[PDB]
Amino acid sequence: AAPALKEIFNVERLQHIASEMTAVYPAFDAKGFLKHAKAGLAELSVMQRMARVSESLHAVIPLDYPQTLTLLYALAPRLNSGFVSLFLPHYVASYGRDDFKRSMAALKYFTTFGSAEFAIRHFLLHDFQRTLAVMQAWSQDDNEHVRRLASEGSRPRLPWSFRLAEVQADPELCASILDHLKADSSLYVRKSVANHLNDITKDHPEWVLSLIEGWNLENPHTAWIARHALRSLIKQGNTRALTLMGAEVKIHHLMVTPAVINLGERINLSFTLESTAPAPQKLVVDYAIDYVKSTGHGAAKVFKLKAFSLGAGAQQHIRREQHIRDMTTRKHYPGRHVVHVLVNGERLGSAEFELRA
DNA sequence: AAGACTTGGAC
DNA sequence: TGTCCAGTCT
Repeated sequence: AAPALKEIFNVERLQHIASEMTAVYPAFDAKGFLKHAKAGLAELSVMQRMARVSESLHAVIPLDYPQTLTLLYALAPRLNSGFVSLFLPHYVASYGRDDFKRSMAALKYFTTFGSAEFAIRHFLLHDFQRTLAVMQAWSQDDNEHVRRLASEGSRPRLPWSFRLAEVQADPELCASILDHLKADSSLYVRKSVANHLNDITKDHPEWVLSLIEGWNLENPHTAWIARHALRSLIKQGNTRALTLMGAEVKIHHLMVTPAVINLGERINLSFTLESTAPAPQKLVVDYAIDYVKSTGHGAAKVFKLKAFSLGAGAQQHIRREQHIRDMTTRKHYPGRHVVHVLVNGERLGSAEFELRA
């Protein structure tokens, strides 16, 4: 069992920060800084501690914003950890809102030592159009860290940050940023593009599908981004997504018994596949349940049935029992559960069962 | 496999 | 308010 993550900002590390700060700034009020930062340290969460380091430095350094930035630039390469150095972008977000230009410059430099993904989002919150333009430039920088910030900082649903409602509502705003990055060599950037697109599929699935259906997947970097961008839709058995990742059959007697169950009971899916081809076919056969979720909407999950060869004009009966019970990773909600049968990524039929209260 | 499991924050 | 994140494990 690992130590809680707030212990990254423990007193040892505060002392490390004050030591390095004194090396960069001999007149540094190290004692005042440690006193400020330790007050109530125990009851502070990990992100509260990152902020405290920034506030404690600001409270004891008697220099102005540019002069402090000079010391902070020298401090950055001396910190052990990229996580620890989140307080440097945080410092910009706290104290750089009167000097936009210098702040952008400072974020662009600080992000290479850790990440300005959290700090840029305050600027996107309260100064969106100006900040978005900076990022569009950052998406064409030579530094993969800067390019990555362009993608990561503007995500609709960044973990450990508030959602960007403006971005979440309109995927056209950040579209050109992602377009400039859709063939990036950097794995670090490519993850960010994909995770950003994944976020978009939570609210504009059809928009993402069309974008990627316009892409040249001959390019391996682009292909990588597409697979991981579409990963949620894939797991839902989205037909268009499955086509993007890569059958002469008919189906008989598709059914789900019983038609109504209580939680804890079993269902049984069955059908017969028949080939209409003159030669054997490699088939991948899956099914998806539109599970009823908290909202009362459906969210589809795909299970594997069978991957096999069906001879010319042949038949294969398929049967699967599933135990419908609440588990650690899935809670069930009552209502109508549609069940689709997929053959080679195409929906071939649907049945349903009802799960009651 | 499909599910258990991993930080802890947002919703 | 269980799920997700972004995978590792069986």
